[PDB]
Amino acid sequence: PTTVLLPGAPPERVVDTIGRGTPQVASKVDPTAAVFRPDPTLAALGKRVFFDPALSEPRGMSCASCHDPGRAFAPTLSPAALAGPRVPQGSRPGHFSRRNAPSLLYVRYVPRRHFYQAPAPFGGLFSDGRADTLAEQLRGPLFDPDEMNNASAAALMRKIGRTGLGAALAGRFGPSVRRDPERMVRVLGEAMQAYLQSDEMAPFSSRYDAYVTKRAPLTPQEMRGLALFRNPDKGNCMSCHTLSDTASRPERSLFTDFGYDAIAVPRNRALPANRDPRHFDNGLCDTAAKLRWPEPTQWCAYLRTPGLRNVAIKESFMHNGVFDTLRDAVAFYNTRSTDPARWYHGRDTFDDVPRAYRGNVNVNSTPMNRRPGTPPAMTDADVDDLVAFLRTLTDARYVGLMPTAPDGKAARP
Ligand code: HEC
Ligand code: HEC
Ligand SMILES: [Cl-]
Ligand SMILES: [Cl-]
Repeated sequence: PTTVLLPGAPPERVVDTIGRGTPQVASKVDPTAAVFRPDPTLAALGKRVFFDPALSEPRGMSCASCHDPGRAFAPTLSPAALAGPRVPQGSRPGHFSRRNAPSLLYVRYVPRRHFYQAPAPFGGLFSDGRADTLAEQLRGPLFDPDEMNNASAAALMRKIGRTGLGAALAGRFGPSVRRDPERMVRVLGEAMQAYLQSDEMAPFSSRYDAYVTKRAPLTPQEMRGLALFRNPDKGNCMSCHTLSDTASRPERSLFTDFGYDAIAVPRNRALPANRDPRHFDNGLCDTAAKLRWPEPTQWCAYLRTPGLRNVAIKESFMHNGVFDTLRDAVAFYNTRSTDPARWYHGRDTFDDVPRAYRGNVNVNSTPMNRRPGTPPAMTDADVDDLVAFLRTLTDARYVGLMPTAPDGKAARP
């Protein structure tokens, strides 16, 4: 028995099934083994969908409204979003996403959900892995009242069917796209998958990529940061945000293994759902329960480790948008454990994890494993050097959006 976890990759041997059909596999998914066969006409249809502002209610919001091509397909936040929750605003005033949105560059390397050995979960789209594929993912934004707010697949089908996009989809997929709501959603997903898997959506054009391939050097400070990033006794970042500068092949450096961990970033008290003090976004365990994985609450507070390419142009950081500077996101790792009150709004422990799940939080990975009264693993100069290294991961098109002072905030329109 085998399963294919990335497009065109070799089938992987399945050793077991977890819950409703999540495969456990015998070997690590290798991103270099995927094969993305170009499909220019289907990818162009996906791009047409991506930029179509008729696909929201009220009209005016496209996928690009939260995934700006000018910012590595990460959000350029609206004024209300900047002034309030620091996550994307949806199609209406006063409605916002429940989480921050990531860059969609390199998203084609997010594998299907799987376990690999205890065995650990990997893959799935969204930060809680609740969509198995890009085709399934777009059901989220299309029908979420806090995002694009289409009322139903039936309503969206009727709307699209009256437009040129409807004609283009019917031309390619047949006339029933206008009469079968679930077929319409499925073929929107097929088109989108082709666009998001196209080569232009994985450019590998950063200065780090030039250092890996063309041997174009980084600065001494950037090299210090790279060494801290891979130092298990200081940054230890590479243990989750994995990289390999080998074979001059940039795709071995995606800065994530697509696994899950629980680092317990501070509560974003400006997020609407957090007005309820009993509400916590618990991440992966909600997906685990839907998939009937065993003992799903062991995964509460776990979130998918994000890749760090183009991180330095984002306007807010982490799944809840809680940090507004890259340096704060890095500094959090250094003193979360030694100085919890600085990070958790005065509390001595995590303020965005229910008491019931505080034991799920990682307190043994360096640098988050030092009790108060112990010196932190790194100095402030070390943190500065790590930021300098992360800034080398910006694709060439976008370097002007990084703050010119590295401790600052990304450029805003
Ligand atoms: C702002 C209101 C959004 C709009 C409009 C769209 N997306 Fe988005 N997207 C948004 C958020 C807040 C998130 C993360 C949510 C989570 O629970 O983690 C996403 C995520 C995606 C992803 C997954 C990326 C990954 O897991 O690495 C993809 C593939 C994606 N978004 C695509 C997508 C498309 C195709 C959209 C138009 C139909 C679309 N998004 C709109 C917020 C918003
Ligand atoms: C596994 C235990 C991790 C270690 C060690 C490090 N990171 Fe991490 N990182 C991890 C997760 C699960 C998350 C998401 C948490 C959430 O609440 O969303 C992150 C996130 C980041 C970010 C934000 C990226 C963004 O797109 O918002 C950055 C900037 C980042 N991590 C940096 C980073 C550095 C420099 C590390 C060594 C000091 C490091 N991380 C370690 C998981 C893990
Ligand atoms: Cl109908
Ligand atoms: Cl806050």
